[PDB]
Amino acid sequence: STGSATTTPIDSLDDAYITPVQIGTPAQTLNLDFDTGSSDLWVFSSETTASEVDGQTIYTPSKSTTAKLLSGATWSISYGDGSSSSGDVYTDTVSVGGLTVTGQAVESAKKVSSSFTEDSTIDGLLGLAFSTLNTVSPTQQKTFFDNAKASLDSPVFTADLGYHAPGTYNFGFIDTTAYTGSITYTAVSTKQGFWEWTSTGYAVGSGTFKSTSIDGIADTGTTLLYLPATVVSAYWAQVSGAKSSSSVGGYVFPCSATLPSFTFGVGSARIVIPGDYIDFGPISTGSSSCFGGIQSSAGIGINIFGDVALKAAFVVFNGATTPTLGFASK
Repeated sequence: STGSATTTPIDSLDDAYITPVQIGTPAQTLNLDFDTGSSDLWVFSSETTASEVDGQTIYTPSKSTTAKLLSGATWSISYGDGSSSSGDVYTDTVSVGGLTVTGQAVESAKKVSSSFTEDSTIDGLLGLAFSTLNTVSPTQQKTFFDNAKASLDSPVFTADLGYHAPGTYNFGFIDTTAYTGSITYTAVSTKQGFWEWTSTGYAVGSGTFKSTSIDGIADTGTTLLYLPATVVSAYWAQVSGAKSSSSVGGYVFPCSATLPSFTFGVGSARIVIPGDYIDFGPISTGSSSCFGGIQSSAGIGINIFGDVALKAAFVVFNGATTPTLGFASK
């Protein structure tokens, strides 16, 4: 089997992407944030504290003939940006782009933190990291991909995120029309539960390539590209007027600037992030100071190849017995 679903930016800055997901019988369609950096499928629901729901579409298990309470199971998650959610668990039928899993753990939120409430466009998350990170207790649950894997034509999913445009998540096949050239595959460590890999280096604009190992994660659920302070300093040094602002919380630059591209290495291959992908617009409405899309990972504890990087590529998440990651230009 295979699935194919379109993923759509939530706003004009590509702050995140939502993908429609059918849950239950009859189907309840919720727009979820597919997140290769976490492993819980959780939703706004009929159980969510009412004051914490503001425009989201909710899952109502009592209206699904296939929903079953997973007795005694609870979940609680905290993300790298400080947001969080928790609740209880149902199993139900979940379909993505034509691909159906029965008995999927659907984690129903009783509580969500303010940033979730304030984002009316995201109805929940669908985790696509390794199931070892799933927070359900006392019986850890599998991701949608893990549950689907055996039924897939090939044990893979791909992320093809658009720049200021829709893109695609495919399950079980590689669309050879969706990229140019060849796909370069690179080793993955699952030791931290992430799609963790090592980039072979970087270049800034038309500058020379610096060969250097950069360990990081391919994370569709993080907006920006977070890299070591040395790398980030080298990038922003090429933008006149750019500076790190502690009050804003990262590198800002004059909105009048033309940003250089940023290249990252995948083995001997190179993925080029156009300058425009690195512009996240005015820090506040009307400001001429703009927020940068490449930021330091210092104090995160991990480097993150988030959407800024991933949307420049066609990315294969290969869930074979020994997982790997593939990157192609497009």
